[PDB]
Amino acid sequence: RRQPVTVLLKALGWTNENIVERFGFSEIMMGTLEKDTTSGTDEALLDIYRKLRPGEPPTKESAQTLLENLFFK
Amino acid sequence: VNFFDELRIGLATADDIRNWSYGEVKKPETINYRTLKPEKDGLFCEKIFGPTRDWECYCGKYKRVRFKGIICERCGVEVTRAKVRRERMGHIELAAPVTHIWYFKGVPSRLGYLLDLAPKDLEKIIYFAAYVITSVDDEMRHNE
Amino acid sequence: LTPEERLLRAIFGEKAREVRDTSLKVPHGESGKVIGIRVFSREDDDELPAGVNELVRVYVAQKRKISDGDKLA
Amino acid sequence: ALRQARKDAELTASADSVRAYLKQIGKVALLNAEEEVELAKRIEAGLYATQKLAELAEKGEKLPVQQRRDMQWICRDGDRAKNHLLEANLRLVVSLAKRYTGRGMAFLDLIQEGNLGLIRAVEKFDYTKGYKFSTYATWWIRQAITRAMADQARTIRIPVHMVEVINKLGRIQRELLQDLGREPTPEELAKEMDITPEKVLEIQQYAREPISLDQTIDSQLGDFIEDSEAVVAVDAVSFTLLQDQLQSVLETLSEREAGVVRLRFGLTDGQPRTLDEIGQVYGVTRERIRQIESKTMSKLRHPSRSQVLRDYLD
Amino acid sequence: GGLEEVLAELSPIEDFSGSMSLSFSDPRFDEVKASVDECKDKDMTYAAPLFVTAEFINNNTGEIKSQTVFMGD
Amino acid sequence: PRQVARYRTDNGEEFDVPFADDAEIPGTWLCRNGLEGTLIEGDVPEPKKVKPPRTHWDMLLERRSVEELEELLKERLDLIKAKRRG
Amino acid sequence: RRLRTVGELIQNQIRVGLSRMERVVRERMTTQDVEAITPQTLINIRPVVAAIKEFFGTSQLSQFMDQNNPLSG
Amino acid sequence: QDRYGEYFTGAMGAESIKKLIENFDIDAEAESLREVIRSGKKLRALKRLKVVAAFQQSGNSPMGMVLDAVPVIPPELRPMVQLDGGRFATSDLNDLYRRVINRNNRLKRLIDLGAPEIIVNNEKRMLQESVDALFDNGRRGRPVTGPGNRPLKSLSDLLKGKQGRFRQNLLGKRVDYSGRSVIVVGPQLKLH
Ligand SMILES: [Zn+2]
Repeated sequence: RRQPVTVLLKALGWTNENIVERFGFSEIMMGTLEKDTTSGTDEALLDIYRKLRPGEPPTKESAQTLLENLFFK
Repeated sequence: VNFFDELRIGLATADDIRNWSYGEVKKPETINYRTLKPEKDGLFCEKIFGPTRDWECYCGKYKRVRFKGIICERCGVEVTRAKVRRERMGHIELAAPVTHIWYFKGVPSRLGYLLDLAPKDLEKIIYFAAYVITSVDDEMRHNE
Repeated sequence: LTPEERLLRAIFGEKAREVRDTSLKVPHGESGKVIGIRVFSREDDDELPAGVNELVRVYVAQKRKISDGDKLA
Repeated sequence: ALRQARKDAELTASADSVRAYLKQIGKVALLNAEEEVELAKRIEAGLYATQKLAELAEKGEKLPVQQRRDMQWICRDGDRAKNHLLEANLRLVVSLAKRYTGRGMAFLDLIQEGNLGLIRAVEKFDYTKGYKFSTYATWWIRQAITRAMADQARTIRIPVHMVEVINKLGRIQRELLQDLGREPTPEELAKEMDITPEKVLEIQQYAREPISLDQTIDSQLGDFIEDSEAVVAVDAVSFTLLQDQLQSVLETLSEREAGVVRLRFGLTDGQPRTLDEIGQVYGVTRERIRQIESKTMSKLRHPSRSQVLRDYLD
Repeated sequence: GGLEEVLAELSPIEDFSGSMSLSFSDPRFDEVKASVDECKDKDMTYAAPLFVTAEFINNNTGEIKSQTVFMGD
Repeated sequence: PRQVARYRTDNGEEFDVPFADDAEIPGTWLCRNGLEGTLIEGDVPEPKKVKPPRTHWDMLLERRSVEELEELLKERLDLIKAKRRG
Repeated sequence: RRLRTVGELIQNQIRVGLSRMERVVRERMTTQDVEAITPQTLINIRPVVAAIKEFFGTSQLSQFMDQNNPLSG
Repeated sequence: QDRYGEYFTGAMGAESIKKLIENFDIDAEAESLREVIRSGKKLRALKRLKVVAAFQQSGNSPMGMVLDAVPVIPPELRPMVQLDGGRFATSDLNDLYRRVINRNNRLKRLIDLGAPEIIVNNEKRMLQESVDALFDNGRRGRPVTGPGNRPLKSLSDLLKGKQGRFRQNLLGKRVDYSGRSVIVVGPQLKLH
């Protein structure tokens, strides 16, 4: 529970300018992207990767490909 | 008789449980795999819970109703009706105490409200997730 | 055996058998004619699970007239 | 910020039982061959130092206070070395116990029983052979897990040697399945096993495992089992009417003939006596009673007495 | 076929070292074991055997050989 | 036809165990409190000759001669003695 | 909302049986001798056939054919 | 513990809880609660009083909330009997008891040898959950499951529910001298 909307793009590595193009129309997510904990692309990884599993402190490399393992795989 | 005014409830202290029990079950064994007998010092052990056959000791020295209220010296089984197996209780002597989980986990937590401890913190204590200070020496700490 | 019973065994001279009677008896409230039998012996090879020797199935049938209380629709 | 998240990860209680154990076992660094040899010598030194002081307790000879304080520190260090070696190889026990789950033993019980194997592994380990500790400890941990499963996991406990023959019976049965494409009948199983066919079924009968009385199939199975020792009303009432009839039949007879029959079968007393015991009460030889027993039996078989007792055959 | 698509999911089986692999293919079926009448009579399931091909390949070391496997009735 | 015997466990309790008057009084009995206890009056019929369990010292003696441990102890004891001397 | 058919329902159990088997094969290929083992060494189909046998019975989808008349069947 | 360890004492598990209950004043806690309830207006301190006052009025020591011994139910109420051709059926309590006795004895073996606290404490919590699963299974965490993921019946499961001792075998029962059948019209019958 308790998940933001815009953390996923930074989690996937999406560049910030791409969000404005797609989400710029009809506001919405742009306002959701305006309010966020952190804007760091790699920082969003460490924020979301720990939220789900928070046990056994997360590794840097293990958290990057974990989402590809959890979904893309 | 079926005429008694009241029936009272309460908590059973470790001594109350020991007085109920006719013996300690020392092994997690039910019945022998070959003879299918209630192996001794386990569950169903006739040494404590009573005999399987009416007025019969385990080894078969006393098979008749002449002698009752006696215990076979060899097999250690009391000679009496087999119905006692329904009413006779045992007990287990623990090597370390345990919470009842009815008072701890049941909301509101009885141990929680009793010791002014939070349930989240109380769970950490009894399941060995964190330590607790049982006693401090307030005087000696103050001197040094 | 008790003292009372086992007195009749002496007068009537019927030796108490080591075996106990466990038979197959038709239950309460039914009747009919035996249609067929199916028997699987262990002496004959057949096929049987561990512990079982002889397996017998009896098929009983009956002609049911329409009776008071039967359900029509 | 990763440091803060790292501290939060170390500090998590977790509801799961096996997790909290994985955290505490992963908090002690592993070892290399050199450290293992070091801990082994500390353990043996502390043990020998403890026994030397034990020889002094009976023999006295209080040693110099500096040597006596250092001897007891070696024992202090020896025990710390033993605890350190176990806490380091506590994870090997876990890595071996994973494969034995789903057999009827809980995961934690498999892990703890494996830890017991690790204790004896350290107690019996030898560092002079130059072999890694994991080499020798693997044997003791597996043996402790398997030996525990044979002595526990079965509701009706089976001895080790019987569990041994069953597993071989199963492996022989699974290979014969691969060879013949059909389930081997006991004759083929007894042949492969060097034992008689009538023995294998008995062994297969032991392999039966109990079922829970509380299984639901809505009302659960337990409600379908009728009490076998429960007293039936008709038979209990018939036994009383049968006692009433025997009294009247036995009442017509010689008072000394009736006494012989009562003592012979026990009746009132309940313990069937013998001819010699009945001979001391009536003051006659055991032969004279057999004559009395035969004459009263033919008088009992005679129809006037027995015509009423026909219904009581059973 | 439903079998072919599940075997495609299982193919191949690798040890995580990449040195060896286990491949499945070619599901094979033969005539049924007994007629349905004889099955309903003998209390035995009505089934036909299953055959497949399993190749064990290890070319890191000396190459292994194939075989014909029987999954069951 | 029943004579009663009493026993005392190691913690100080006491229990009455009825027996047959024609029977043989045992020396020790398993009591309902979980322990065992000695007979009330008749003292010490048998020692039972219980053998001690094997210890870490017994397992170490098989793999080491006394001199080997002795030599190793001197090597270990003089090591800490080197820190004392510094 | 789609209808899972008989063939597909059986497929899912075969998938579970094969997945339950690879755990044995993956654990077997590593620690079982070397180089000569081949599928004969360790391929245990017991979990595979168990998934089938355990499905046709005890499963809510597989039911005793209801036959009072040819219509009910 | 290294430094300052001689000025205090600490522990974990039910052992420490038993010690906190051993030194406890239900009066001092109540009297302090009675002046804190009104002076610090508090609602949570009032609800806590009911349990503190309950122990104060009766003569039962709060020590009863921790078990140094577990009673064993008679065998005939947890029966193990055979039905068809030798196969057996037994109650779930026997295995719930088995997990308790097994883990209790393994704890005795670890203590005599001496063991690192990691292994002993791990065994102690296992004993804690085994006794929990016995009394109430599934109340804390996942329930102890049998073959095919069937939760074992626990002592508490015997009383609760429509199938418990109350609504099943107490407030209603199956009786003798009774029967049933379909009903047809009795138009010629008298009202009685
Ligand atoms: Zn006896």
